[PDB]
Amino acid sequence: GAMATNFLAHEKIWFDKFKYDDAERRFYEQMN
Amino acid sequence: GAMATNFLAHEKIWFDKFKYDDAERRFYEQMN
Amino acid sequence: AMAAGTLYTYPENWRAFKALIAAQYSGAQVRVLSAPPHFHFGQTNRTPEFLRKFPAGKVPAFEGDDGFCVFESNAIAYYVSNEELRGSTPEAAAQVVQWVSFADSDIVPPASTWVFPTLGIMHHNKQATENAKEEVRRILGLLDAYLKTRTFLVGERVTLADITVVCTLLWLYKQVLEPSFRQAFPNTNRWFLTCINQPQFRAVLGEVKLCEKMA
Amino acid sequence: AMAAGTLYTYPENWRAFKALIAAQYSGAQVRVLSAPPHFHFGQTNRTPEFLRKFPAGKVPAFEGDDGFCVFESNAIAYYVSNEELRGSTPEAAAQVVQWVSFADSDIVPPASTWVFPTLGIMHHNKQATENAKEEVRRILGLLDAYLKTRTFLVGERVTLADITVVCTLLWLYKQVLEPSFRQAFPNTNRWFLTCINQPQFRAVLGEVKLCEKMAQ
Amino acid sequence: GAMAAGTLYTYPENWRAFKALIAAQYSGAQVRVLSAPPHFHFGQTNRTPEFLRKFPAGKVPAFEGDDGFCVFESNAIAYYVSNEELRGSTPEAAAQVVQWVSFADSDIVPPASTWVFPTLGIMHHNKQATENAKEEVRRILGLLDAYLKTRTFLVGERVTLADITVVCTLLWLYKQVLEPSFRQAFPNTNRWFLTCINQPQFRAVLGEVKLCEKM
Amino acid sequence: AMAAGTLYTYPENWRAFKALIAAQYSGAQVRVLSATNRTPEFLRKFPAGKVPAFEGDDGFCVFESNAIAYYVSNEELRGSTPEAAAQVVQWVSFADSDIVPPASTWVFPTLGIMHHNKQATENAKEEVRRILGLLDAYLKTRTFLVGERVTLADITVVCTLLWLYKQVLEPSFRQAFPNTNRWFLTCINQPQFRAVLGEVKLCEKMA
Amino acid sequence: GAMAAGTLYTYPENWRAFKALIAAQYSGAQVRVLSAPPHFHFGQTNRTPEFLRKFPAGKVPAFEGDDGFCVFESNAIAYYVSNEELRGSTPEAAAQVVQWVSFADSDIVPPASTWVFPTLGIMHHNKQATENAKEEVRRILGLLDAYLKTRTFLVGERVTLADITVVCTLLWLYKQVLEPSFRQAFPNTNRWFLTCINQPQFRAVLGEVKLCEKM
Amino acid sequence: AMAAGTLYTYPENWRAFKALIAAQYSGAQVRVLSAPPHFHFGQTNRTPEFLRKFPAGKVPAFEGDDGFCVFESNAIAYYVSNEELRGSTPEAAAQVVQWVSFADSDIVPPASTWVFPTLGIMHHNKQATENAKEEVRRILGLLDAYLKTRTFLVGERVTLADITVVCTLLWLYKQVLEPSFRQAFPNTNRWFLTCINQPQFRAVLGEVKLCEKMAQ
Amino acid sequence: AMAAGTLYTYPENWRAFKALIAAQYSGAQVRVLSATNRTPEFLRKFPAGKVPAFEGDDGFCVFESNAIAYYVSNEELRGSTPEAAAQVVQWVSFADSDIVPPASTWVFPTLGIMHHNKQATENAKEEVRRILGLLDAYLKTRTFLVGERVTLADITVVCTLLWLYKQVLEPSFRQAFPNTNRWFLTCINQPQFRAVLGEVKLCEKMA
Amino acid sequence: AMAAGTLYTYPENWRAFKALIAAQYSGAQVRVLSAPPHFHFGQTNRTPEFLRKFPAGKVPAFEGDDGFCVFESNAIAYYVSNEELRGSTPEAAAQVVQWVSFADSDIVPPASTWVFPTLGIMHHNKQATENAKEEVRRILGLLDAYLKTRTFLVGERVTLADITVVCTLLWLYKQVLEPSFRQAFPNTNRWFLTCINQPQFRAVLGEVKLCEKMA
Repeated sequence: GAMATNFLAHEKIWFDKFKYDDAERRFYEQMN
Repeated sequence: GAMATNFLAHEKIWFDKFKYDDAERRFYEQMN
Repeated sequence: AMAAGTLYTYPENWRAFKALIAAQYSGAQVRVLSAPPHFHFGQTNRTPEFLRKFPAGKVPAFEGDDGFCVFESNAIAYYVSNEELRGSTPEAAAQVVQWVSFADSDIVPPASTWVFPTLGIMHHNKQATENAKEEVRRILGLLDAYLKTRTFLVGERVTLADITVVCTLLWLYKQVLEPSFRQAFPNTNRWFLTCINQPQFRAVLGEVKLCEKMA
Repeated sequence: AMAAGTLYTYPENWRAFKALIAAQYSGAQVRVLSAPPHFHFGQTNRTPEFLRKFPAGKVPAFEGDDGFCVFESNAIAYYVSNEELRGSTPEAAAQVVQWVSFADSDIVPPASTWVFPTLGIMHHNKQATENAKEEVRRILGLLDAYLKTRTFLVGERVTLADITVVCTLLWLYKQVLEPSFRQAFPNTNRWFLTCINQPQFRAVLGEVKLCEKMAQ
Repeated sequence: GAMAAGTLYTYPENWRAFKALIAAQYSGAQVRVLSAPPHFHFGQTNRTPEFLRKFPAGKVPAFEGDDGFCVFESNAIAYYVSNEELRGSTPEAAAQVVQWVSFADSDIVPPASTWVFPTLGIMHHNKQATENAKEEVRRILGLLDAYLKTRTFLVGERVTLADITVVCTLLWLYKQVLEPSFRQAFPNTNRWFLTCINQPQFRAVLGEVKLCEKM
Repeated sequence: AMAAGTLYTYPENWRAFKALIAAQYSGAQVRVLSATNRTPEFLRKFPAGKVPAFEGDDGFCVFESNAIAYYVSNEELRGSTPEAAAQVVQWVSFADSDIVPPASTWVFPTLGIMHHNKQATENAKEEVRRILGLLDAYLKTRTFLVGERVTLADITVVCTLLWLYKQVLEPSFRQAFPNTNRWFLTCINQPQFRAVLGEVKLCEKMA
Repeated sequence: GAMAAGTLYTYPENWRAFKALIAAQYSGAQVRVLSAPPHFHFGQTNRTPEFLRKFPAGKVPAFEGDDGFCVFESNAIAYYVSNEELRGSTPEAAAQVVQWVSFADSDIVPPASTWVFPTLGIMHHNKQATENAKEEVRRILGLLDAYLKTRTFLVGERVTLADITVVCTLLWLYKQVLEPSFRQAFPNTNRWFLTCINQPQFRAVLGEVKLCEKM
Repeated sequence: AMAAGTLYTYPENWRAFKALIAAQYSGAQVRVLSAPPHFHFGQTNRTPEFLRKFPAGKVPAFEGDDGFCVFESNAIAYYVSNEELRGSTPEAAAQVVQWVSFADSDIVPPASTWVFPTLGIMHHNKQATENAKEEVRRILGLLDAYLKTRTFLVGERVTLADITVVCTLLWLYKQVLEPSFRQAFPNTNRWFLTCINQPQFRAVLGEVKLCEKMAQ
Repeated sequence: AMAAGTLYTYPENWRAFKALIAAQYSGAQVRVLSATNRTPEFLRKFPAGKVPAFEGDDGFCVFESNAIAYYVSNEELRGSTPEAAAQVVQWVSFADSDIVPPASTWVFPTLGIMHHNKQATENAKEEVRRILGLLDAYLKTRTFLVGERVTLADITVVCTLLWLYKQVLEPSFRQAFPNTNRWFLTCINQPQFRAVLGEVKLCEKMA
Repeated sequence: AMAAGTLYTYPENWRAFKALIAAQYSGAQVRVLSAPPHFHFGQTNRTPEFLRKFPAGKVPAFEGDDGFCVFESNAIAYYVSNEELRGSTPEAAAQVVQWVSFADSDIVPPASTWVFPTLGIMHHNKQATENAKEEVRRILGLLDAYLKTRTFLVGERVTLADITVVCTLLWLYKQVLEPSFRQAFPNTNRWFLTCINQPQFRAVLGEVKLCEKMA
């Protein structure tokens, strides 16, 4: 509802950060 | 593949007949 | 000697119309029971008495005055017919069986698929309707070629062939076969209009208005 | 009287078997063409020449020696039959139409739904399959009650009724009607076994083995 | 009804989805579950364009029938996959079902959610969230208790969407916070709740349910 | 036959409006009596002690505005097929869950029922825009929410939106939702609607 | 790879889907299965417009990633949800994987299907379908047998998409027709096949596999 | 020296706790406004007046008595801290930034993924949840090795490092880190318990109960 | 470095063409030697006894035209991301499963490799129309099948379609597929393609 | 006394640029190891020796010549800075912490979401990109208002505030911020162009070409 929506809008947690960090790691590892 | 496709095109089984017969039965039963 | 008996069905049942039209030709005395208290569809046909006579419990169901019971609309129509309607020779008889079976196998399923949503019997699916339209185009075209130099399907007179195919096509022509759609099939339209305007058909079907604008 | 002609079909077509068994009883001379160069399923029945005579594009298709063409399987079986198989009286003839019609509208769709996957033809979900199994129990039970004090469906002799219903049940009995499933219908099982071991049936069907365990 | 078949979009263990899943156990409807997650974009929860095409409010549960019929809102979905008995067989019974469904949504869901999960309310300045919700729930259980004193189920004599809906709305409370010393006062409500969740149709969706122990 | 009985409520109640409009369509006979919602007899019939509450002439009792409206409706307002009926429940449920909260927040400070809160109403404005926008896309190619005729869906959603359109949805604000506006105007101008609502004037200048 | 997540469209117990499902057990990829049936329209098998939008060939299995990436063909799906080890860590290993995958599709699938399900081939005038397929399969198992004499797996020293693909292509044969007296000649192939299907990643998708008994 | 001002926040905000605990050590005078009419979460922080001073629209937000505004939680905790909490030397100050940064980038996202559903805030699939549990084991193990022969993270005294990392782990330890899960990290558990029972932590956090059984 | 070795095949083999075109792009050195595909040494290296077959100069052996083409390719032809690589496998698999059977049936009677069968080819024509139509919708907004550059996907699908376009896809037949036609023409006119295929003439009058 | 040491990183790492630019200002002698044999990303950083010094095994990683080790790019940048870059007063120091934390919390995630597909690091999702664009619009606008009457973010001189925010914005300005998009933010564009053209930035970043047409 409105409360959860507000809380999440405020926190802006990057829940997908592990996906990005993992893709990025792999990307730079492969330039060898 | 081509064989199953031909066989089924030839037979034209009305697999959904029970759905139609059931809807139709219900339709005419309810006019009471 | 022509059949005499009772026909159980809900009203406006094309499956029952086949028998009733056949009876107009043959002279069979078929009385319809189709309304309470006599016949309450969904109740009367599920009683042990009814199920005794008609084990599948479906309609139409025919009980002759001599006790003889028949189910399946094709069999009832056959029984209350005369020899000419059934086909006078083995050739004609076989051709009647041919068109009756074609109607059930090829016409009823796309006809139902297309028409039932327009009647509020089934939810409408656009893809199913589209495929059914194209199957009906194929069927009308097959009939159109066949009727090019024929007045009726079998032996140049009305038989169960015409009666059955016409009844299975009836809801399509009422509900969804608009002029621009059926225009491609002048022989089929001519034959259909001819049949439903025969005195024996009209006695059962009344006046039939062809689809103005597709439902 | 009797029919003489040529029958086009793919091999192992239950719809063709109806006519061929009927011909065993009647004495009709039916030449079967079911292999190239004379018939190629999916090709021959789509050609203009074929469609000229058999507009539906279906097999079996029958052309008499005199040129008479018939293009639907119930009609072909009717044509190659004799008066007893068709039904001697209007009462019997009516009952034949009843059972032929019953097989086409009630048996073929659930039978197909259940059996076609076991043959690798298609897949159906466990809902459609379960509905099919239930419809088939209903059909076998109806037949079971009907055959309690009957040898055959109509007039105590083989008619098109038996031939047609047996041919529509044939794959079910071979593929999925295992002893535990079919146990509840002894009169139907007995009538089925009775029919398929008739000399006229065996001549067309050969030896039939009943399902020992349900195909899945 | 029995013939409805389709895909229910939702995450697992969702009491809102449970309403339709349990209804389908009664009706025979075939409901399969697809649990695809939403996207989290910088504080915002979003769903795919295809999802929003069918379900523009972007909420789950959402249901797409195998014939393409789309419906959202857990109550409407549960309605759709139900039969006439669960919906209410008469306008009286049907109206009573809408009554308890509506009562569940308006009066039970807010304090139930708040008592089991008070964190958000406290953050938004509802200081006494827990004690306030506990009193509302006490009032609700007492209302059900008096009503169920002489009744097996909320409407008529068998399970309807009324029971299914109210049970699902009470499910977390009974698992997480309704202690024996608290629930002791509502033996009627407890009995009805136990009678519901122990039926095989509820069990198939809910599994074994352990009631809250002393905390 | 349709229902006949007494509806307990104060007038000027949009929840009551749903049932009364529905009765205009169905031909149900609904006598309106004011509210007592705490006496043992009332609680006896209506345990939750909420209004509106309906007692049929045959003694049948029902509460919740949705259930009352359902009861005095006919098959067509309820949904004559299971798909249409499910869509009716759908829109009714959406009105309760998604429209009622922000609608209250915004329109309440302008009717004196709640105190003004500038940012609270600015937040509510945004949620209302999302709802009007959702209805606008849906109604782009449709006359009514369900099937081809007014149903409880339209009646319910209109009534939930009624005060917004009267008080705060001024021209510039609502101009982005021409389809929602037309659908709303089409509904409230029906005889059945005007019979209960009278002559509705759309907002002139955001109150 | 481990990070791939998405929805696999397919009916259950599909060996083609098994390829990707087993690969995902190795990789860590999260693959959920949605089994929505096609439509049968008068002899024609059709899928929804939304499905054809993403998967225009209209075939299953088909895969839609949670980020909207769409791919069809069972080999491509299995490739996508695999990791580098299963795909082949070097161009040599990767090429060998494409080799066995391609060999499976071209040489094993047709006689495997025909021997287990000969009905369609017989109907289309392949009279000796069974005996012909049995000889092709005999040749294939003999080829694998010689190759696996000195190897644990088809490529390198661990399971790759090569093993997964060939095992899945042989699965029905080993269950339904590869009798002990027939398979006796291929102890190498049998050993490799047993070593594969008994690994937990295969077991999680295939369950317990019973090899064909004497018929 | 020391800071004096007003702090806006919703109540029970771990991000606000960082600053408030820091103020316990330093002696900063921080007035908390966390309830209407002075602060309404989702409303006050969206108003133009608020945004004028605190453009990010986030809380905690700090306005000094002298008008100095700071709008991000690490910065507020830094400002209300003293020199020892910030890091006395560049080496220590660097280590504080390291751990503060580590908490923000490594701990907060999996912690949130795991804990928010248990609090009824949202749902995550069992994949995201499982990845989160694994990331948290990695984090607790890293901390465990690090704290083997350390009392606190930096320079053998409480700094912003401990305060920040403890505040980011607080919900995890309350909600989901049951004895069987946290068993493998005795040095981390010991350090956590050590910190939260510091008089300065207790003054802000009150009594903390460690998860007895994992919330689900 | 790229591959270098011997490719065993008869020339005029479209399966071989895939690898040879691929090598034009990658700079792999591929010497073509005729075929022997039943001697113990051949079966020793290539157990299945199929051509094409590739033996690297370092002794590495591989068979199946898809695997050989893969091996002498570079990362860009193979798909430089897992998504692009999966799309490559996708189109290659679709060419093998869906295009090769009807393509053979139709074009074989016009190259003397199979006997004429009027209805067989009419059936095949229809299946080819469905495939051309599928490619046409896909290529409406795309230059190539995968990413922005030629990959094995284009090479494979072009080669599988090569004989159809030469022999039977006459103007009137192919006019319904302008996007597929343009994509095909764009591919075969690449230097890398012409180097192997020479100058391809699109069908003039359905052979 | 300014730091001296080794920085391990793969090349062209914006996270490493922060430290290297800080070192230009402060005079710290930071030498980069970023290529084999000295540093092989994915191998060197996973050795027990490396993990001894840097337990998370990530880059950038700094080892001073006196043995002192730091990880996390913010801490490394802080350490190799001078007092002016760190913030000379508690007010300035706090404002630097503020902008460094804002960059990580608010800028990095949408920046990554938008940019990674253009670099071939992630598969492109249109909805994610669209949401990231709008989040970047919000961020550029916040900066634009803040920099209206400021030359730099803190205390009218370059600090870690500018260096960090600029490095986190760098890929956006190179890859996707086309003239028409960034036109709305003249103060942010002015400040960004000013910073990257400072001698100390250019020493590390070289010549930076602003996005012509969006990637």
